[PDB]
Amino acid sequence: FYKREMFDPAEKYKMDHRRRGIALIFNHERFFWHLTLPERRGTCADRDNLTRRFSDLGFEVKCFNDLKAEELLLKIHEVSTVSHADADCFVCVFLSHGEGNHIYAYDAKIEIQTLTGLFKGDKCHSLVGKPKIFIIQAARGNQHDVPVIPDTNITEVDAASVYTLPAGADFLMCYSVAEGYYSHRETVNGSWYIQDLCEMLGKYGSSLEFTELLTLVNRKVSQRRVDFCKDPSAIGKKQVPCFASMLTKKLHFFPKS
Amino acid sequence: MFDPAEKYKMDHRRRGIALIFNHERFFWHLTLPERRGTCADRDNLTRRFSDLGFEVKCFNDLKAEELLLKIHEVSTVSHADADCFVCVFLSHGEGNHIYAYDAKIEIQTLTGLFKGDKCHSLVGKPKIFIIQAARGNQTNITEVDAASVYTLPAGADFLMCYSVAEGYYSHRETVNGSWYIQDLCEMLGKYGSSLEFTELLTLVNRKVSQRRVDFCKDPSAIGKKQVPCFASMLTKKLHFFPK
Ligand SMILES: Cc1ncc2cc(N)c(=O)n(C)c2n1
Repeated sequence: FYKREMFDPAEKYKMDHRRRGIALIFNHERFFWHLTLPERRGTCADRDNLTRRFSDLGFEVKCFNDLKAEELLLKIHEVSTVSHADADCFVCVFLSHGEGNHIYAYDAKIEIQTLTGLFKGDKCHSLVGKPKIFIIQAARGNQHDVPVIPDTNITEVDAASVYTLPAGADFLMCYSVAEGYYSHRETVNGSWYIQDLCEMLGKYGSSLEFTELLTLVNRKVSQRRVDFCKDPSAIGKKQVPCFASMLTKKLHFFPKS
Repeated sequence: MFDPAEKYKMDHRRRGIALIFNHERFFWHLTLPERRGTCADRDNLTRRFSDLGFEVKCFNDLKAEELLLKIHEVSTVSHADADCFVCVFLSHGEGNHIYAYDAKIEIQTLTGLFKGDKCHSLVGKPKIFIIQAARGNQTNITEVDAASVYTLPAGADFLMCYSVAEGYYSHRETVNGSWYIQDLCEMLGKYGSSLEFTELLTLVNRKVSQRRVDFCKDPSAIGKKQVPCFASMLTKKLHFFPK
């Protein structure tokens, strides 16, 4: 008895390599004054929450805080050019503000496609046919601060701004919010999306197919309301996340043997 | 209590409506090439969706005004006794637009009609758009079109399914139909009544992405790979078990 090469409706990505793989986290809390972007209080909670959840899933987690665009590009290029032959997959998280096709580093915008492009095909051969998962918590920073240089739990509400695009074969692009909706971040507890993502990872990450888990996150986040007492006008500003999948098989994070 | 395996309730009187807008020819002023093979797609889709219990309504080569009128009429009837709604576009496209016979239409205008406040009877129900649309170029022949349509999501409980993502190429056989539609329909026929729908779509991703582009009859087409994608804002598991 063996499996002939017949089309299998339940085929899974092989997750039995020596290592789960690397999870990069790019955490941005502050920005160069010329960008006129507001601070992102609560993002450190997001970063720490994600670090614990992904590490429990077997990932080697590397966090970088407030990198300049050049440092960011350099660092992610370094990861893309080493061998991932002994890894199951790759995860990259961006926690920042964004606009259109761009995510902000500390000092400048970076095009998402340039970031994901580094892991396409034979640019990164050892990840070909392996899941490449980008998680993006990035929206429009409320620009009611000045173009000059400069502990209550507040919920900040940001309009969706980042195009929720896919990235190539075996890429999964996960977005905190879709166009027409609003992203929420609590200044102490962190972002709604990341909080809910992390809760689901801890509870179900080790058995549930990952896109099914993401769907749970869609439901959880979309069901959140702000206590209407708090101002100003977050009433009716619903958040619905989304994911764009070009995965070709089922993705599980069963505990590694 | 929060249920990790919660399914959309698919036990209504009717599965729901599946609209298909099929575009084979375009007004001369648009200077767009014909889409031979698209009628095979239409028939294939009609069969698979009707087998799933859908009430299928097909429309060929509608002008933009007629198309808008039809989709608005559908958005304004009651879906209270329906499980869900499906809308398929077979045409050329560009950016946020799909072409009708005589003009472009914004996808957001199309999907917006079925959003909560516009179509109260579809609230909390799956709204699935399937889009076979790419850039029209300037015996079974394979036509190859560059991806052109932005692969965007559409709101709560919408699922947006695209034949091709940016940087890849969409293929259509003049007799057999589009690669994407063929593979989707094959999966619908084999697994549509049991498999969770996004899981089925993932199979389609695999099938289409595995079609070889090494040895084309047209040497122009070599290396022009096709990978589809889907953008999900579904909030529950979607099945089409027999009603
Ligand atoms: C890749 C890309 N370039 C430009 C745009 C411009 C847009 N308006 C858009 O919605 N999307 C998704 C885009 N996506």
